[PDB]
Parts: sequence; structure tokens; C-alpha cells
Amino acid sequence: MVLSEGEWQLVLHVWAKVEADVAGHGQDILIRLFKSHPETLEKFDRFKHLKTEAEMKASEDLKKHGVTVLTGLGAILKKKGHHEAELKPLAQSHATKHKIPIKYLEFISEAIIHVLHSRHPGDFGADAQGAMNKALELFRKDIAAKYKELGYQG
Ligand SMILES: Cc1cccc(/C=N/c2ccccc2/N=C/c2cccc(C)c2O)c1O
Ligand SMILES: [Mn+3]
Repeated sequence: MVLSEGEWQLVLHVWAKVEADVAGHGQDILIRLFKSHPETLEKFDRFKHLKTEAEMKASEDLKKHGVTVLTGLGAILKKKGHHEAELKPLAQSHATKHKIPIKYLEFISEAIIHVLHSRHPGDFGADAQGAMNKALELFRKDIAAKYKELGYQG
């Protein structure tokens, strides 16, 4: 998997917009994820009992997690592929501590793309979506590699 410098800039350009409202993007992304694939919500003992979008939007725990996710992802994306240092801890943690299967990472990747398109339709077009798709695919591929190394078949 490889992105052109132009494509990385498309990824970083939209991320700058994400950073203007990290909490809001995080809430939208997690709500999209939980509504699309309800089983993923079971992984959060602090707010797995949330049902309605209203409850999800009012949840401090959900909001905080969205910030954690986007803050971490932003750090990785800015590395433009050379994210080994930032990725190792995330991968190890997800495999052993949280036990998050690769399919769940695919689900949240879909949610991220959808929310970025919904909130930034004027600039997050086919080119940017394709670039972000490649970036997240690289992200997942590298996490999967670390998973395998640890023997985790998530
Ligand atoms: C994609 C991504 C980028 C940067 C950081 C994270 C952090 N994830 C977690 C951090 C602390 C505890 C749990 C985490 N992930 C939980 C999880 C639960 C259900 C589904 C998915 C898919 C998850 O990654 C992250 O999930
Ligand atoms: Mn996670």
C-alpha cells in the first residue's frame, strides 16, 4: 500500500478540519459505528448500556473515547506511513488488552470515512476518500501484522 505525497496531503487537509472539532467528529463516528454494528458497543463496560442516539450524544464516556481515538489516529496519519513507533503500542494494546478484531477496525474505518464525507462534502470527494481509505487500510494492515506477530487472530 502506497499513497502519493498529494494523497497524503488530502488526508492531512481534511484532518486539519477534524481537529477543529475533535469531540464532535468523535461522537459522530462512534455513534455511526455503534448504530451500524451494535456488537462493537459491547466492548465498552462504561457505556455499553447506551441505546438511543440522544443518550449517546449526552454520554461523557463516549465523547472522551472519541477524543482518544481521533487523537491517536491523527498522530498516526501525520506520520504518512512511517508510524511504527505510534502503532506498536496501539496494536499490542488492542490485541492483548482490549481484544479488538480486525473486522471491528474495518467497521470504524467505514464510520470515519462516512462522517468525514457527511461533515465535509465540499472538499472530501472521491480523491480524498480514496486516499483516506488507503491510509486506513495501511493502518489496519500494519496492526494486523503486529497482531499476527503476537499470535492474536483477531
Ligand atoms: C482506530 C483507533 C485509533 C487510535 C486509537 C484507538 C483506540 N482505541 C481504544 C483505546 C482504549 C481502549 C479501547 C480502544 N478501542 C476499542 C474498540 C472497541 C470496539 C471497536 C473498536 C474498533 C475498537 O478499537 C483506535 O481504536
Ligand atoms: Mn480502538
